[PDB]
Amino acid sequence: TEFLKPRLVDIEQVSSTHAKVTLEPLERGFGHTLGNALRRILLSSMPGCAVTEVEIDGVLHEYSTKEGVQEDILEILLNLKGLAVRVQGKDEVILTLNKSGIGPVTAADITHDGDVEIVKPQHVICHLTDENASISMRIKVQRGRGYVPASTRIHLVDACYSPVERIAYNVEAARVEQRTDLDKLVIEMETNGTIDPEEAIRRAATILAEQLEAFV
Amino acid sequence: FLKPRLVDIEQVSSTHAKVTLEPLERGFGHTLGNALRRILLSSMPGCAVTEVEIDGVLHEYSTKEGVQEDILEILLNLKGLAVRVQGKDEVILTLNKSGIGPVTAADITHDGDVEIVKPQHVICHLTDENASISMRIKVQRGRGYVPASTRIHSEEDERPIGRLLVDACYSPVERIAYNVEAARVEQRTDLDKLVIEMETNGTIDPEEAIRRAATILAEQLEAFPEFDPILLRPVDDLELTVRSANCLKAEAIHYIGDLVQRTEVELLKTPNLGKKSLTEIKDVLASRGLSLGMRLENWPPA
Amino acid sequence: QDVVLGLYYMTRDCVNAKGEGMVLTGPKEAERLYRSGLASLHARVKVRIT
Amino acid sequence: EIKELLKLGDLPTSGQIRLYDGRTGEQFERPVTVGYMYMLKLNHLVDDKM
Amino acid sequence: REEAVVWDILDEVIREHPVLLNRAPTLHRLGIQAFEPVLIEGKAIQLHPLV
Repeated sequence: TEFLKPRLVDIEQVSSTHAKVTLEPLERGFGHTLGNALRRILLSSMPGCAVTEVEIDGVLHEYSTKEGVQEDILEILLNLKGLAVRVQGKDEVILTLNKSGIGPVTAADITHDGDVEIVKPQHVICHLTDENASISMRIKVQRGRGYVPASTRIHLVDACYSPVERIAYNVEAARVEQRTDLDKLVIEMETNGTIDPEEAIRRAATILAEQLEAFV
Repeated sequence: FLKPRLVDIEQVSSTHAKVTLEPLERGFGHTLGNALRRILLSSMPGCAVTEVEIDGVLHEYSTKEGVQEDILEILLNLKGLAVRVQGKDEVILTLNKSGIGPVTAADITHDGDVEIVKPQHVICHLTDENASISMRIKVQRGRGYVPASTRIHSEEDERPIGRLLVDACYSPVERIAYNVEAARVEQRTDLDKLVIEMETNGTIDPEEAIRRAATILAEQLEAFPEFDPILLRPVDDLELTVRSANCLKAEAIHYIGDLVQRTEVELLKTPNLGKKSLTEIKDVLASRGLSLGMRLENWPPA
Repeated sequence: QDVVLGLYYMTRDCVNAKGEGMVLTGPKEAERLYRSGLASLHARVKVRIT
Repeated sequence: EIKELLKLGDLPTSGQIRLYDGRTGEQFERPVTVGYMYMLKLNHLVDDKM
Repeated sequence: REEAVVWDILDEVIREHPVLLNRAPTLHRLGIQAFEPVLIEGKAIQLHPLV
């Protein structure tokens, strides 16, 4: 009463931050359990650090207007949420936005630290309008083993930890020789660019394997 | 990154039990739980009865004199018989009984690996004083649902027409349900519990099932033209006499290719082949455009 | 029929729900908010779209 | 009388309960009607018609 | 004999070869529509919902 392992595996990836991997032969009903358990883990639980909270230099609140920037503070906060941060052994690091001028503040306009790595220099934080337009602020990162929104911090920025932006699994019929119907499991993911989707899947399901380490 | 493990396993009955898992992180009770439910329901070892040869019965659509049950009913009853074996993948049992009264599952002869979980289980009743039924109940082990209809492809002489094939019900699991309640361990922010309450026929232990389930689940993570076709036909396709076939097989001649290489000399030197047999072989070979002493040079390719 | 009831139940709003009034960078994390059970499928929300 | 016989059965008046997808394990939004319907198999069986 | 190979051969001949589907009360020309065959285990014809 031996079992079935998948023998045709192909990863067709678009660009870099996006990937569509497919697995041909899966026993009946294994495609849904695999696809789903991995989707749940991928989305709801993943290591990563982005932005938890950022202090406001001009005002004390998320609702206000900065001299030199037409973007609302919340808007800039969303932009900050879209910032890719990969840190080293340092658990919580803080950066600074020191810059001024007649043009937009990019992710390359942030302060460079030792353990901090920003994957996207073209990333837009906010614009800078005419003249000097005084602007600079301190940005604090944090870790999570899942997705924790700003409202969830009860005792503000939405903290997007899991690198996954989008996860979907499509299960279709798999034909192998004289075996009637099998599952074909297609996992399609989009990430924030910090960790590539390929390894991301591995480490994701690896958490699953760690969870089962006390049974098999 | 705390990994879960098991805790008290509460057996409320021979039928079903509730297995529990303590150290579960945020939301993992569901992710682990449902996935565990899936494998639990789907893939599990089972021993369900397959083949049954009864006394005077040619087909499942007859009625045996002395039993109020139709034969098909008796097969359907047998399919619901729960047994567990240890060292044997397939065992055959023998059922025997007579006189007026119900024939239960405890009326079978007990074997080494045979364990009857429901001795009270009713196979069929007996209506007359002198009326007796004997049967061979061939019980093999497998996974999933294997109907009787797909069972015949291989075929290979199931000729004992008295043998009625029955649909394979292989699976210990009846009902599986998983509930996550918040589980407070002494010191920890917030953790969850996993109460998997399962239903079985008693033929599988809860710890065993819960073990193999996650065993398989993790196990999936392991990845994330010349010559005549007629020369390779078995000698039985020549449709020789039983004697000639057995003699040839005894001389290491299992296929037509092996036979056409041999000469009359060599065949007559065998301990069991007379002139009649050789005449027969030459006749059947000539009838299909073949003969003895045929050379094909290159025996065999792969 | 089924499909249009699907898009109807999807695209629709109630008065109050999970994540009511919050803001998100785009559809990606909108769906990411929904699938994690944090945000209700139908809730009044401002999002940046292109 | 039906609801009154549902009370005696420990089951809700609505006749609707919570159901969970056997795939994702997650709950279905809104209660669904579950019950016991008597269903017949007419003889149009496909292996005849085909 | 339905030898195991022939199935694969069938998969070859089916690929780019369309088939015609038709229903009983044919009125407008859409009453008959061509599709691309997908091999199915069963005796029933699977028809796209939008059609």
